[PDB]
Amino acid sequence: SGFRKMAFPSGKVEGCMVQVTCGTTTLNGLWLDDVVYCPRHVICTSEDMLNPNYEDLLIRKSNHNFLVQAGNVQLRVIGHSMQNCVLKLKVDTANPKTPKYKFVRIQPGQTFSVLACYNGSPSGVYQCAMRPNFTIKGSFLNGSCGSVGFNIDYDCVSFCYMHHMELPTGVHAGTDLEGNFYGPFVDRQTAQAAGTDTTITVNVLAWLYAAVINGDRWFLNRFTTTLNDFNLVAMKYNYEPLTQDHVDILGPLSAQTGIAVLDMCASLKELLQNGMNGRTILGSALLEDEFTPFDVVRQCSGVTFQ
Amino acid sequence: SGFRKMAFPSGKVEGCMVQVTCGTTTLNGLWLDDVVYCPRHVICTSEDMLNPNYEDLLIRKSNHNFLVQAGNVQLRVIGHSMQNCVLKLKVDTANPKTPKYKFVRIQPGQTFSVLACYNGSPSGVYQCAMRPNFTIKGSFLNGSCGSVGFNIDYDCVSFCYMHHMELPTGVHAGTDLEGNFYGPFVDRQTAQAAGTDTTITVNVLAWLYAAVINGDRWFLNRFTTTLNDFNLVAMKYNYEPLTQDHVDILGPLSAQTGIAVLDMCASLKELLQNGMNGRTILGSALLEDEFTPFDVVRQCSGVTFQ
Repeated sequence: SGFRKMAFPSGKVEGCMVQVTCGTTTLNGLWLDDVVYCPRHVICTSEDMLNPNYEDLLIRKSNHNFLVQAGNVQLRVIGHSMQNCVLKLKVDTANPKTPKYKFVRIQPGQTFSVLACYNGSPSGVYQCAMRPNFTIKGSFLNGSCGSVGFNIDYDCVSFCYMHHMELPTGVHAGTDLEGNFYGPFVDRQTAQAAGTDTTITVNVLAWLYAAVINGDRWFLNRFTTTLNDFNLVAMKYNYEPLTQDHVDILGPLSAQTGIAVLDMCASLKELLQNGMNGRTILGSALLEDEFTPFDVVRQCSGVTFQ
Repeated sequence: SGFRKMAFPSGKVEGCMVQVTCGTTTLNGLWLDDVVYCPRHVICTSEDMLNPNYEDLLIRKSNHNFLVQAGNVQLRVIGHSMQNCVLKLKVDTANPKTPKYKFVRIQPGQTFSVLACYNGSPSGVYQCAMRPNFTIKGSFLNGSCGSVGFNIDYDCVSFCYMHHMELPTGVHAGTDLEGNFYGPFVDRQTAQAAGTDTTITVNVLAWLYAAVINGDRWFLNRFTTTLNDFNLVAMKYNYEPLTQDHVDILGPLSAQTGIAVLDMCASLKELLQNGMNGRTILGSALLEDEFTPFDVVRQCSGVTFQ
């Protein structure tokens, strides 16, 4: 019983975090085998960030311009290259703590755990979602750049996010581990801003199923809806359209609870039109959209990771 | 920027989790040096739990009745003893991954991270508080018993909770790592239930300071209050009394924001009397009480742990 925002255990990632310094900038890097991955903006001065040419800036660097520190041990940089917006520093030592891992580019609406780090040292772990507008609502202070997001599948760490910057509204932008930004953002000082966001409908529905599993049904009703009629309401409330693929994904939760997907859609429609009337669901007075269907099944069924 | 429920990095604890089996019961244990700690109810059958005499049950056990598995490796039990409600199994191997650690009994209102585990394998990490009624609102399924709660201070893991059971309302009860229950609970099947709970006032105030730090002031007002007058309202809303020691603890957040503690109390009083009027604070439509003053300072200032 119970339902909490739950992160993956972070130990496999903690053993990969290092500090990278270039000039006056220190940030975090990810050490896997004999390569350290970090944001390429580590090579920039503040003046560079107005309109940097990274190819031109990087060709001017030498290996000894990069200081990599793993705990109390300096790693010697022996090569470097740039892949999109990620810098890859080849070091003379393979990380003995490298876990099984893969790099994965996620879709909006997916969740992941973040290990927030400063000066190469982990500070905390929390759970996030990739918003529809390709930002994350993280918790990051100065020096957090290079911190990573991940999921774990059995024993395999799937890295999906590296933190690059904070946008004017206080939300965060970053890349996959191959250096491609999520969203339209660039690693340059411009007027770029988060676009209008929407609520992740399939996730709200998953969380309503979690609430039923945990023994609360107050928000259910006797109605159903068509997919098309539900999406008319969703659009009105700035919710993402619900697709047939989303309905299919919710199949297992529907089967476990005995509540047809479109019947749960009718309950969400009534919640959107009438509000929660001072009631709560799973300890929240608003509709929560940062649990995926997979997250609900994992927490309500008890999957582990060795 | 940002503010999330943030757990401590769990790697130091992951390396301590093992599986303990006695008869038909399997649960989790904590392996530190050459001792495994677990709930003593592992020795009970379901019939035993109605009215167990643990001294009488344990004297009948042999070392070979306890199966301890660390990953794929069996640890041989070479002795056992009971301390309050915790069983201590001496094993023939010291855990090479034992971190620096201490055992600490916490006060109600304090927070800690939980590493939820099943069959000795970590599943997830989340942040909890010890409620005033000495329960926790965890997320635990069958097999989670023996999972632990902890805080980290520099490099030292302070263990403060071991999970023992779920109460009828779905909340959770357990012990310190020396086997003493929090609250009046016992490791026997009885009619025991959670008492009435209250809201942790000093934590709500800390979270309002976090909101101001992150740039939101909508709920502030021009009023102040006396400590005594505030506590009259707190009692009416089922909030814990605010003590002078709590005011002192909030000193640093007050100094950083320029908002006197009793002025923040006047804002909380107005929030209790008028509600939030459809507004949110730090993404919540209710007043959050599971962040301590220390938690706020850590997340808004950026402390790490090596």
